[PDB]
Order: sequence, then structure tokens, then C-alpha cells
Amino acid sequence: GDTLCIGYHANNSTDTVDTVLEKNVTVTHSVNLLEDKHNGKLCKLRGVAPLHLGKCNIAGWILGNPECESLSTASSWSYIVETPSSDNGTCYPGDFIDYEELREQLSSVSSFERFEIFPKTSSWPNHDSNKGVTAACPHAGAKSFYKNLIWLVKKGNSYPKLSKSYINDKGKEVLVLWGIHHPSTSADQQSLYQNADTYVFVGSSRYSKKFKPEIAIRPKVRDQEGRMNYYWTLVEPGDKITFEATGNLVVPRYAFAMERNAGSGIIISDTPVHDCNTTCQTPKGAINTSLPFQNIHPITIGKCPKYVKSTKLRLATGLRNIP
Amino acid sequence: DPGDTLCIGYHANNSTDTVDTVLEKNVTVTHSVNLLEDKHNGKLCKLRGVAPLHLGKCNIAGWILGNPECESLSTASSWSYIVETPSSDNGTCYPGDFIDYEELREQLSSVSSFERFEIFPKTSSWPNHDSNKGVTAACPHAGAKSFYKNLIWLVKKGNSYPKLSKSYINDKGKEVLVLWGIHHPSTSADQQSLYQNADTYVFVGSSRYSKKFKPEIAIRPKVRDQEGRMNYYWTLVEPGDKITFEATGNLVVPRYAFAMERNAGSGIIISDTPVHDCNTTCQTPKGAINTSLPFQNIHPITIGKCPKYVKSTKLRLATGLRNIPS
Amino acid sequence: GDTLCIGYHANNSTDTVDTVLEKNVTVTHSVNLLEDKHNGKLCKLRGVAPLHLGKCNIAGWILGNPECESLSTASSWSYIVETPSSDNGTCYPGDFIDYEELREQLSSVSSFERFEIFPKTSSWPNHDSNKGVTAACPHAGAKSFYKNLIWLVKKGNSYPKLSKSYINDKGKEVLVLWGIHHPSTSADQQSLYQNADTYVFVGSSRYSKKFKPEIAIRPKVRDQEGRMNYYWTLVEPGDKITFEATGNLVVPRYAFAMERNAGSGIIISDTPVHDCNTTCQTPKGAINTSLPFQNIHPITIGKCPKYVKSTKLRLATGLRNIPS
Amino acid sequence: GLFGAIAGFIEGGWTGMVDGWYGYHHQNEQGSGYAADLKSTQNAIDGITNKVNSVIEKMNTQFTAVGKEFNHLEKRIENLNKKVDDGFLDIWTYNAELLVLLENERTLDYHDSNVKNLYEKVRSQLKNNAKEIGNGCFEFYHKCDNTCMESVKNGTYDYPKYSEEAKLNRE
Amino acid sequence: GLFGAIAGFIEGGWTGMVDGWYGYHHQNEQGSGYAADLKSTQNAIDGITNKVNSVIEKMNTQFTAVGKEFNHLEKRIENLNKKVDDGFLDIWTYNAELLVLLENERTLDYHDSNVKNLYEKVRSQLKNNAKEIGNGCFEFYHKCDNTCMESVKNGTYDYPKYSEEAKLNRE
Amino acid sequence: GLFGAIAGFIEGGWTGMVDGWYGYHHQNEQGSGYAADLKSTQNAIDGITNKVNSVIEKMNTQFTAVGKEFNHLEKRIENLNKKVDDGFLDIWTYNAELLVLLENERTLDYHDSNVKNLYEKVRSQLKNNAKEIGNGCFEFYHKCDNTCMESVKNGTYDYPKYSEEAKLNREEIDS
Ligand SMILES: *[C@@H]1O[C@H](CO)[C@@H](O[C@@H]2O[C@H](CO)[C@@H](O[C@@H]3O[C@H](CO)[C@@H](O)[C@H](O[C@H]4O[C@H](CO)[C@@H](O)[C@H](O)[C@@H]4O)[C@@H]3O)[C@H](O)[C@H]2NC(C)=O)[C@H](O)[C@H]1NC(C)=O
Ligand SMILES: *[C@@H]1O[C@H](CO)[C@@H](O[C@@H]2O[C@H](CO)[C@@H](O)[C@H](O)[C@H]2NC(C)=O)[C@H](O[C@H]2O[C@@H](C)[C@@H](O)[C@@H](O)[C@@H]2O)[C@H]1NC(C)=O
Ligand SMILES: *[C@@H]1O[C@H](CO)[C@@H](O)[C@H](O)[C@H]1NC(C)=O
Ligand SMILES: *[C@@H]1O[C@H](CO)[C@@H](O)[C@H](O)[C@H]1NC(C)=O
Ligand SMILES: *[C@@H]1O[C@H](CO)[C@@H](O)[C@H](O)[C@H]1NC(C)=O
Ligand SMILES: *[C@@H]1O[C@H](CO)[C@@H](O)[C@H](O)[C@H]1NC(C)=O
Ligand SMILES: *[C@@H]1O[C@H](CO)[C@@H](O)[C@H](O)[C@H]1NC(C)=O
Ligand SMILES: *[C@@H]1O[C@H](CO)[C@@H](O)[C@H](O)[C@H]1NC(C)=O
Ligand SMILES: *[C@@H]1O[C@H](CO)[C@@H](O)[C@H](O)[C@H]1NC(C)=O
Ligand SMILES: *[C@@H]1O[C@H](CO)[C@@H](O)[C@H](O)[C@H]1NC(C)=O
Repeated sequence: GDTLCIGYHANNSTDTVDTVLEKNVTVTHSVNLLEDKHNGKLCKLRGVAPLHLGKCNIAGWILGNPECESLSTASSWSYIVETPSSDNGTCYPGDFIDYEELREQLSSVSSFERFEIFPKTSSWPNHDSNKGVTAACPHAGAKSFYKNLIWLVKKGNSYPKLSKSYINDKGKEVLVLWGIHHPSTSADQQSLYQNADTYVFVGSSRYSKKFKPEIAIRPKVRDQEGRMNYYWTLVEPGDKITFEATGNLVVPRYAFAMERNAGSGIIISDTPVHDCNTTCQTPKGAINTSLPFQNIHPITIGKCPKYVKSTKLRLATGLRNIP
Repeated sequence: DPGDTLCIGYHANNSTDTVDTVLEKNVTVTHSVNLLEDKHNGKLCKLRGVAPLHLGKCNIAGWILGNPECESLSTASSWSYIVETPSSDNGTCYPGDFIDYEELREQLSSVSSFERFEIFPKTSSWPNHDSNKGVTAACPHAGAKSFYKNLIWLVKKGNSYPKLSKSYINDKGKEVLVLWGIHHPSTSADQQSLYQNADTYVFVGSSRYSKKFKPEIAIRPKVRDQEGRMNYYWTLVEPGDKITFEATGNLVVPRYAFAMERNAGSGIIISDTPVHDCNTTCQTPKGAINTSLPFQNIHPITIGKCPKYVKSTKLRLATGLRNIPS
Repeated sequence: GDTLCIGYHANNSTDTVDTVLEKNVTVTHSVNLLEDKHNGKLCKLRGVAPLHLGKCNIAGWILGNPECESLSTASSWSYIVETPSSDNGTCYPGDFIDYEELREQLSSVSSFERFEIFPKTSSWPNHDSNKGVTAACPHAGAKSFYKNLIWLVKKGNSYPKLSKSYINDKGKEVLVLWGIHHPSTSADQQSLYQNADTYVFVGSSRYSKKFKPEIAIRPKVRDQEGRMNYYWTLVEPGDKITFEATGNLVVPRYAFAMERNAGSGIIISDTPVHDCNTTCQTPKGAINTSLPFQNIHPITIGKCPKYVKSTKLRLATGLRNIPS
Repeated sequence: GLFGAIAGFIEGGWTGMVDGWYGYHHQNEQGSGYAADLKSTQNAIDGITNKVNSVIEKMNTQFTAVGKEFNHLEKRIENLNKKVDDGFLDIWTYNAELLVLLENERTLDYHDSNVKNLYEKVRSQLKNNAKEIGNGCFEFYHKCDNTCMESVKNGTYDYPKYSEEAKLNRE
Repeated sequence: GLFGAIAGFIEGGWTGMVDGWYGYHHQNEQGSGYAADLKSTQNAIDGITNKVNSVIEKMNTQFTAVGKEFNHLEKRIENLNKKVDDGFLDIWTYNAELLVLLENERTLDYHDSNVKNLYEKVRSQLKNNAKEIGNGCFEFYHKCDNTCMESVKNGTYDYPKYSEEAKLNRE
Repeated sequence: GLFGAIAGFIEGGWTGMVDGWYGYHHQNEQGSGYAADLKSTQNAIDGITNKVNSVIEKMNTQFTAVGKEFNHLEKRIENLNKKVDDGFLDIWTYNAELLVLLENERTLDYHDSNVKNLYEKVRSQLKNNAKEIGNGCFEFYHKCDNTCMESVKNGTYDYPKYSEEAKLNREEIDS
């Protein structure tokens, strides 16, 4: 007789999915929920390029290590990239105080402008601002120093008390950095600063600290038995910062007007930066997906899928495939 | 001859409740329940049957130091959390740093017992120093120069500030919170005029605490007309234990201390939401929540036994069936 | 007529499970998802025994508190065990700087070798290395001091400037600990060190700190009005650490070459150690299970099942059990 | 739906059946009317009530304070605290949204199944004493008075009692 | 398996029905071939699309930077940060894995149900005017031309129109 | 249940059928006996085994030390650590409790389905040659010896072989 049969689609799909009752079920159609692809580039986040520091780290870049001079610094950036071999930092050995906090603060910036907070030519009439170089910070083989600080030294036989203030009229936060020098010996102290017993005081409406040099021979680092510590603070708009010293102060020369934005971070990678945008950046490449999960990298920046240890998340849409 | 009939069928009604299903959005059902609490009473309520400590226009620093503007506040012997308002800015009227301030705030957040007492009675404790002149325009009270109520700014008596030594043994049976200050004058002149001695130290010790303070004399930018600074310190003295103070100047000495018992895990709400004689088990900065529901979209930052915060606007669970009226 | 019926198994099971529509459904077969038992022992993790400190804590142990001398210390350990009553620590009162960080650093160690960094017999020809004993640190009733440190004191009436360097030739990190002594009085200061105004400086390639004795009377702890602060650093292989002092230095005597492994922790428990292996240790006993959840203890070490508040997580495998 | 009854072979619901989720409409010589099947309705109510309470009561949290305060040099830990809060937010939101979506599909399937089962329980009793006329309805081949209808509803329909009369009409 | 049709009483699929997930094969005098049931297919497509979109879109993450930097004396908080990242990893990995396993089973159940319901809709119309010959096929006891076939797919098959002819061949 | 069979039209279980989850009880002149359907039973065993293993094995944690020690001035990060521990606790507890409630229902539904599908496979074979007498039983309108019984169970019942004998008895029984 005439017939009518009810049936269902089969095809040549080899796609498999797992189910709770059965692994590797072949289905006619399916979709992946797991992003496992990236473009191998470090891209612009929020349409803003990252600041790439080359062979410099943030300490070197922000202090103005001579080797970081040729780096270009935009007035804004979405995140910062260092490489795993970026070792040009504090060429004169010592401690960078609250350095991780600073990196975190600088990770993303909507506005950033270097300005000369204390001009070299006019700020220090009673001190020597031209002898503050060292073989610890060579540039082109010559003795040099950080671009953004000046290592003041006695003038003739004298280091009178220094007192220098700056009022933040930038309308935004000003990042001020400075150093405290800790000589290897009494003789070195006298040769540099004349005065044997010295102090440095830095103050703002918020900040207040006295520093005392600690003179001792330390094991040599980059040929220095002395040490230099580095400090920073953010000066609120309208606020005043004051430096005071009878020696040992590495004064600011350049400071940075800035507006920090939101929550970004720092990527440490050899992955090249490229003119591409993304909404999700990993250290090994950017992700462009709508998928809710990814197995590329746990450490991401942006609006990213959740990181999972999964190798496969295949969702059945079609039928068990039985051709 | 048309036979009798029996039909099997299902309820429909006038309900317009909709729910989402994995296969279909906005399915109308006959009955449903909300899983998402989206309602709060707009009140800051008692937690565990205990009222919060409300600081008014003071922050915790102003309150605990005894900022003159905070003397009007009532402090119960216990509280379940603390409320500051977004505009509460009466704090350290003499500028300086309050050391481990966030930690003190967490420690004070809830307290089952809290009793102020004059640790070093003002009238009998300081026969060799001046305990009246340590007032400042930075801390006005009725327009007159004043100071924190809980501290005494000891000053030279005549032209002498002799070595000070003072101790307290904690006979309270509970922790004693002690606060003090260290004054750092703007200039050497100010140092002399206040304490006579040029080169001074303060030392504070217990079985636990031990620290020497050296005044750092320097002109800081004026704040509330002060070029000097005052740092504020605190420590908790165990029962039976002793706290000692030693100074040749620059010591803002305790007057009142606090016998207390800290209470578990609470917090601090910063909000203009009014307090009210209401009980709750879950408090948010914008109002209390009274629900058995597992989820809420009122506020991420809660205190109490609370539903989980979610970004959802709608968590409607079908209980009845697809509603299909004629 | 002849009959054929379709049906399903029933058995003697009294196992119940909860379902979304109904509680306590008796099922024929079920499996527990909740590990709720432990072996009451503190076991080896990764096949390595924990370091047990008996009645000492880490401070006491690492400084060489005289009450801890009898403890055996292997060259490696998977975690550390203290008891809740372990308080033989710093017998001379003071602060142990970054103590919690040190504890975490030491929690698990693949290699650990105590060595005499500055030999007592040859290191200090110009200072007294014998008089530095105290009633605060008794050993068998006699005044004593930490084993790993020497409280250097003036030789006769002189304390010359001390200077002493050590180069790390252990091919691994060296933990160096030292103390700074803060006398109660100027008298005590002079009596111990002669020099009234002293400093101590410690420096390596990465560490650098000058210390200044703070002389004042503290409340008596263990009969002492003075205090001793304890400091530590890790000297890298090949690096030099230098000690300089004109008084108040409790110098290293023994230091520790070590290789830190990953990150374990410290169990504080009266639970006894045992020669068993485990992959998941709780403070009250080890747990051995492939189960994804456990209600034994939230604080675990190892590859552990997730802690939950549940008392029963019984997954049905069979069907509703409906006998007769 | 999964079980083909609701919005399926039974095309619509009955606003006229006010006293329960599932039941019957009968029409014989002594009258007609709706009546809920109270047993299948009450089982479903018990079941769904248990489901809602499970979803609700399995969430039992301890007394906690979510807020944390960090100073301006504690930004890393402030951001860590934020990562924790935001992480929990993403988990609870995703899990709550999906749980509702999925369990709603299940609740609706469940009602569909109850209706299907009710229909099959009648079909099984009546066998060929009635005709399946579609839309969840049976037409009897014999007079089925109130006593008979009630017997169908409580599962005690006496097939042999009516089989002769039914047979005659059916042929 | 849940509904008994797919890989059940209908043993295999049809590579010849290429225009849809479910459908029909007919043979009558004026021809034979496969045709997908577009409606049942479209419903399933809409349902499954909604399902995929739900699993994807209910995850709405905010802009965050996961990384944190800690110095050598901040090992404890570095390990706290690690416990956080690893805790989230465990939750999400477990939940994503089970979500997929569980819903894949439900998707397959769903298709099975759709085929079952399609089959039942035909069976209910045809009754004894055709013979259920297993494997999801019906053999008509009467000539069923394209108009007739279409009426069956449409759910408007006229049983009494063919019942005499059918009863004759069925004897 | 969801598929109407277990604790449904098939009112109880068989303690007498020990060799499997689902199966048959026959009764003819040569005697009576229980016998599990091995194929449906084994498919279910494999399925449920895969389900149990999935729940267990999808949880693959890394080596971790949960504990943290903080000093008396680190109350805030201590509380942060506690929030983390308690948050994971609330998540896992709720998810585990719901996973089990939900999947237990699914497991029982699954069994119900298997029993229903087994029943319908027999119904499809027998059709007219047997009477559905409810409670999951079929009463044959014809003599069904062991061979015949066995044929129904392995899905090779020969309807035309017995239809004539059945037809007569059936019509006779129905007068
Ligand atoms: C469903 O499909 C999945 C995906 O393939 C499948 O899981 C796979 O199982 C195989 C087992 O044959 C796994 O293969 C092994 O994996 C381990 C892990 O590294 C290897 O060491 C093994 O290599 C040794 O063992 C071989 C087998 O004896 C030897 O021949 C060989 O010389 C080595 O000694 C082996 O490769 C595989 O890892 C998984 N796949 C994944 C992605 O995990 C599962 O079995 C399938 N299930 C069903 C029911 O079909
Ligand atoms: C569904 O229909 C019923 C019957 O009309 C509605 O209840 C009626 O509500 C009016 C008030 O508008 C009241 O005067 C009638 O007495 C009441 N009838 C019965 C039989 O209860 C019902 O709407 C309302 O139900 C009452 C109980 C009340 O709470 C009102 O707020 C509610 O809206 C209708 N349901 C809906 C959702 O429209
Ligand atoms: C399925 O068929 C298409 C038809 O063009 C072909 O391109 C493809 O290679 C086939 N897929 C597989 C899995 O072989
Ligand atoms: C920059 O780095 C190189 C090695 O990477 C080093 O040799 C050089 O001295 C560094 N210069 C400065 C100024 O730090
Ligand atoms: C994104 O980058 C593209 C090219 O990569 C560029 O054309 C475009 O301007 C960028 N978008 C925005 C909004 O910056
Ligand atoms: C709140 O609870 C307390 C008991 O702890 C009770 O005395 C008080 O009256 C209650 N107030 C309200 C408004 O419920
Ligand atoms: C209290 O706050 C007001 C407003 O901020 C301020 O003007 C006043 O000086 C404060 N008083 C004290 C004692 O801090
Ligand atoms: C229940 O029955 C099993 C056989 O399936 C038997 O092995 C087991 O011991 C019995 N339990 C008890 C308590 O007798
Ligand atoms: C524990 O495992 C180690 C290797 O991991 C093995 O050498 C040792 O014998 C085992 N001890 C016990 C008690 O199982
Ligand atoms: C160790 O034993 C107890 C526990 O604190 C204490 O009384 C004793 O003084 C301690 N001794 C030393 C040397 O720490």
C-alpha cells in the first residue's frame, strides 16, 4: 500500500559532543562554547594603544633611565607592556618604595604629561646640578643619570639647606618622584654634600616623611657600594609639595601631570604590539569572541571570557547523527 | 446517539505572569514566584537586635579621638555596625597621619561592650606638666581654641618639661583601647615654646607594643592653619597587661581609654540613609532587606545573613503551567 | 491465559536520596558524593613527612630556642606542624619582623641544611661570645640563649667596631637571621657594649638596613625590661651579606641553606603524625578520596575535594525501590 | 512541549476549571461540568512546592560583612577585593539566570507529563468502551452516568459492566 | 533514548532529507520522496537557538584586569590572589563542563521528543485507516494521494472520508 | 513519575528479579520466571556509570594550601581571606546540593523512561495477540511457550504465526 514514514535528518558530520550518559556522541550539528584562538598580537584596548617599554621596565621608564630615552610615551595608554628581558630599571642600586603600587597606579592613564617641575637652570642657585652623574647609569659609555631627577651635589665647599616647593596648578594629579642617596662612606658623604650629618624632608598636605642617610659599605652592585632609594607621591590638584634637605637628596626635575583611569594592568610578554583593536587582551595574544569561556590565558585584561581548564566545550544543537 | 463524553484538560486563568525558559522567552504561566529580592525598606536597621553606632558628621577618627564636634554624639555600650555619612568629615582637626586607621575602623566595627574611662585623670596625673594650654585653633569648640576630648596635649609648665613617665595596668578584665598622639612642630621655635627641650623623644611600651618616637621638625604646607603635624597611634592592651609612656616632649597623652570586647565580623556603612527602630538580618547602605529569597539586586555591599547579589533584573520561577485560555 | 509482564528491580536497600520534587526517596542503588571521614592522622604529603615542631613554634625553632634543641629536623618537609599549645618561641621578648612571611616561606622546603655561618670559635676575636646568656632563655635551669645566634658582648671594657662578611657558597638560598638588642637602660647598654651610641648595619646586594638601639624600660616580659628584635633575609647564591656593628648585635652563628618548594602551609593541631601517605591533609586527619566534595575541614593542604556545609550528598544511581 | 499534551494534543487550557491544575470535563444525560483531579493536582503542588523550597532553602549563608576599606597605598589589595566581589557576582548571576531558565523548562515539561499521564490513565481504563475523538476527549459507546464518570476519575471504571452495551453501539 | 523514537523505534536518520531536522518520506502512485516538516523543524531551530544564545549571553562580564604584582615580602597575599584565581578556575571549569554534559543530554532528549510527537500526531489521525508497520512508517489501507498525504502532515486528515475504503482492504 | 511507568501503571518492583534493573516475568504451562532485559539494563548501567564518573571526574583541583596566617594588624586582609573561603563555601555547597537534587530527579526519570520504552516495545510486537491487562502485564490470546516468550524478549515475536489462534480466542472471549 501507499506509505508515510516519520524520520529525522542525518548527515556526514563527524562532530562529537559529550553528554552525561554517553561520551563522544556524533551529532548532526553543534557549536563550540570555548574560545581557544587568539591573534598572537598585543592590541589596542578600548581603541587605545598600550604603552610599550621595550628593554626598559616601569622604574627605568618613569625615572628616565638613559636607555629609556628613545622610548616614545603617548599622553594616554590602555595598559603597559614590559618584556621578560626588560631589565633597564634603577641603574643606581637601592630600593624603589611602594613600586608595585606605582605600577598598578600607572597601568592605565587617560592623560599623562611630563613637565619640568623644578627647572635645572633656575631652581638650584646654591647647589651644583651638573656633577650628578655616575658610571652606574652610563649613556653612550659616558657617565650619566636618570633624566627625571637631578642628583644635587655641594657647590664649592657648601651644601646649604635647600627648601623648594611646588604647587599643583595642573588641574589634575601630579606624580613626583625623587631619590635619597646613601653613601658608602663618611668620605663620600663629605665629597658629595660637605655636611656629615644630613636629612631630607618631603611634605605635602597628605605626605610627610623625614629621611636619614645610612652610610655603610654594601656589597657592590653595578660598581656601587652606596645605595639610592626611590620615592614617589601623587600631588592632588591645588596641593603643595615641599622638599627640604641638607644633603643626599636627588631632586625631581621632571614630574607628570596625569589622570588615571579605571582598572587595567601590566602585561609582561615578547608578543609584538600591532595596530589592531580588541576587547580582551592576554599576554600571548588578543581574543575576539562572544563565547563565555576561554582556555588561552588566566591573566587577561578587558571584557573577557572566563578562563577554564577545558580543552573542549562542544554544545549539541542538532541530533544524534545516524546515517 | 452522540455519546456521553469525558475530556482531560488543564487549568488556565487570568494570570499575565511571564517567565523565561531555556527554549522560549516570555512564556505566560498560570502561577509563578519571584526568586529575586528587589525590595528594601530604605532604613538602616538594628542588626541582631542591636542598633548601629551612627557618627553623624564625624568619622571614626573624630569620634574615637574626641573631636569637639563629636562630643554631642551618644555612644552606646554596644553596637552591631557603624554608620558614617558621605559628608562626615569631622575627624583629625589637627592634621597628621592616623596610623593603621583602616585596621582600627575594622576593629571598632562591632562591639559587644564598650566603656570609656579616664585612664589618666586630668586633674591628678600631671603635676609636673601643663595640662590646660594644649588647645589649638585647628580644633575649635564654641569658637574657642580647644582639643580632642580623649587626649591631653601636655605642654611645658613654666619653662620646664621634665621627663615624663606614666603607666597603666589593665585591671578591666577586657581589652583596653588606648590612643595617643605625637606632635611634630613646624619649627625649632615652636618646639621650644611648647616643650622647652630641643631634642626629645617619646616612648610607648606594653608587653606587646614598643616604639620610640622622634619628632620630625619641619614646615609642612598649612592645613587647618597648621604647619606642624600630629600623628595618632593606638594599641589594645590585654587584660592584666601594662602600657607605659615616657616622654621629654611632644606627647599627646591619653586622657580617656576604652574597655571593650570586640564582636566578630561586621563593617561600616557610609550612607545618608536614616537610622530607624526596625530589626533586620540583612543591611545594605541604601536600606535593610527582609527576605528568605536566595538572590538580591539591591546592593553588593551588605552586612548580615544576606541573599547573594546578582546583576539580574528578573528571576521568576514558574510554578504553574503554560497559561492558554480560550 | 499465558502472561508476560514488564517490570523493574527491587531490593533490600534503605538508602534515601533527595530529589527536587521529593525528599527521602528510597532507591535501589546510590553513591555518596560527600567525603565525610578522615584517618585521624597527620600524613606525608607528596610522600614527604611534615616537620613537626612539638612544643616549639617556628620562631623558637628557627632561632634555636633552647627548649627546641631536642627536635629532629629533616632536610626536607611537605608542610609544618605546630600544636595549639606550642609557644616556646622568642624567649627573649621583642618583635619578629615579617614573621608570618617567614613562616609561609619555610612551610615547605625541598632542601634544608643548617651550617655554622660564623663559627663561634674563630669569628669574634675582639668580642665576648660567652657572656651573652639570659634567665629569659633557660636551658636546664641555667641561663642560656638561642642556639643559632650569639649575643656578642664587650671583651673586658671594649667593644670595637665589628665587621664580618659571608659569601653564599651553598649553591642555594641562605636564610640568615640576626637580632638587634634594645637595652632597658643606659647602664645596661654600657654594661653590655661599653659604647653608649651604637648602630648595627646589615647589607647584601638586595638587602640594606641600619638599626639604632632604642633604650627604654618596657613592661617586664619574662623578667626583661629590654627587647630583642629578630630580622631575617635570604642571601642569593654567590651574594655577600655583611654585618657591621658597634654594639647591640645578636650575630648569626648558624644559618640555613635551603631550597623552597612552591607553597604549603602550617597545620596547628594536636593530631598525631603517622607514617602514611596522603594527597589531601586537613588539620584533624588526612582524607583519601576521589570524591569531589568533603565536609571535614575548609582548611586543607594538597589536591583536595571542595569543602561544603552539606551533611549528605547522595547521588541516585538505581531506581525508586518499591518491594512487594 | 516535551510530552505533547499541553499546547499539543490538548490544544488549550480551561479557565472554567478553577479548583486545580489538571482534571476533567464530563458531559452526560444528567449534566456537565469541570472537576479538577485533586490527587494529581495535589501531587504536583507538593512536588513544585518542594522544588521552590529546595531552590530557596539550599542557600544558607553565614553572617558576613562584604565591605572592605583600603587606603591610597593599598590599591592592589583593593583591586583584589574587587576581583573577589566581581567574581562572585559573575558566578551567582550566571548560575541564577541559567538555573531559572532551565528549571522553568523542567517545570513546564512536568505539568505536560502530568496531563499526558492523566489522559493515558483514562485511555487505559476505558479501552474500546470509548472512542478517542482528539483534543483530550473520549466519547463513550455506552451511557456513562455520574457514578460511571466518578469511577473513571478514581481509577475504578468497571469495563466488563459496560462492554456489552458499548460493543453493540460500536458495531 | 528518553522518548523512544530517535535510535529507538526509528532506528536511523535520513541523509536524503536535507532541508530540515524532522520530516516525512511518502510513496504513493503519483510519486515518492523526502520532505522536512518545516514547522516542527523551525520550532526546534528557534528553541535551540534561544538555548545557545542563553548559555552565551547570560555571561556578561565587566572590564577587569586579572593580574596582580607582589614583592618578595608579600608572599601571603600573592598566595591569597592565587587562591582566588584558582578557586574561580575550579568553579567555572566544573560548571561549564557539567553545563555542557547536562544540556547536551537535554538537547538530544528534545529532538527525540519532537520526533516522537510528530509520529504520534500522525498515528492519532490515521487510526486504523493505516497500519503501523514499525520503524516509524504507516502503510495506508487506502489510496493516499498527495492531497491526502498533505492533509496528514497538516493535521487535518479526514478519517471518515477513507474509512470505508480502508475497512474494505483491512477486511 | 515523568514517563508514567515506575510507581505509575507498573505499581511495584520485583525483589525476585535479581539479575538486572529492567525485565520480564512470564508465566506459561512450562512454569514461571523472572528475567532481566540485559540490553536495556546494560545501556542504563553504562549511562549511569558515565554520569557518576562525569560528576566526580570533572572536578580536577590543583595542589593548594587553603590556610593563611595574618598578624593582629592585618585584620582586613584576614577578613578578605575569610570572605574568599566563605564565598567558595556558599558556591560549592549550593551548587552541590542542587546538582544532586536535580540530577537525582533526572536519574529516576531515566529509569522510568527505560521501563516505559521496554513496555512499548513489547506492546508494539504483540499488538492484537495479547491483552494489556494493566500493571505492566500482557495476557496472551494464544498459547505462548518458552520459545514464544523468548521471542518476545529478543524482539523477534512472530505476530502472523499466532494471529489466527489469537483471533479466535479473542473473538470467542468477547462472545
Ligand atoms: C571519547 O573520546 C575521548 C577523546 O579522545 C576519549 O578520551 C581519550 O581516551 C584515550 C584512551 O585511549 C586517551 O589516550 C591516552 O591518554 C593518556 C594521557 O596522556 C596517554 O598517556 C595514553 O598514551 C598511552 O596509552 C596508549 C593507550 O594504551 C598507548 O597505546 C600509548 O603507547 C601510551 O602508552 C593515551 O594516549 C586520551 O587522552 C583521551 N582523550 C582526551 C582528550 O583526554 C574517550 O576514551 C572516548 N570514550 C569513548 C567511550 O569512546
Ligand atoms: C482573576 O479573576 C478574578 C475574578 O474576577 C479576580 O478576582 C477578583 O478581584 C476583584 C477586584 O478587582 C474582586 O472584587 C473580586 O471579588 C475577585 N473575585 C474573586 C473570585 O476572588 C482576580 O483579580 C484579583 O483577585 C482579587 C482576589 C484581588 O486580590 C485583586 O487584587 C486581584 O487582581 C483576577 N486575577 C488577575 C491577575 O487579574
Ligand atoms: C561532508 O560533505 C561535504 C559536502 O561538500 C564535504 O565538503 C565534507 O568534506 C564532508 N565532511 C566530512 C566530515 O567528510
Ligand atoms: C641596560 O641593560 C643592560 C643589559 O640589559 C645593562 O648592561 C646596562 O648597563 C643597562 N643600562 C642602564 C642605564 O641601566
Ligand atoms: C580600531 O582600529 C582600527 C584599525 O585597527 C581603526 O581603524 C579604528 O580607528 C579603531 N577604532 C577606534 C574606535 O579607535
Ligand atoms: C527588635 O527586636 C528586639 C529584640 O531583640 C525587640 O525588643 C524590639 O522591640 C524589636 N523592634 C522591632 C521594631 O521589631
Ligand atoms: C567640622 O566639619 C566642618 C565642615 O567640614 C568644618 O568646617 C569644621 O572645622 C569641623 N570642625 C572640627 C572641630 O573638625
Ligand atoms: C541486601 O542485599 C544484598 C544483595 O543484593 C546483600 O548482599 C546485602 O548484604 C543485603 N543487606 C543486608 C543488610 O542484609
Ligand atoms: C609513601 O610514598 C612514597 C613515594 O611517594 C614511598 O616511598 C613510601 O614508601 C610510601 N609510604 C607509605 C607508608 O605508603
Ligand atoms: C617554654 O615553655 C613554657 C611555654 O611558654 C614557658 O613557661 C617557658 O618559659 C618557655 N621556655 C623557653 C626557653 O622558651
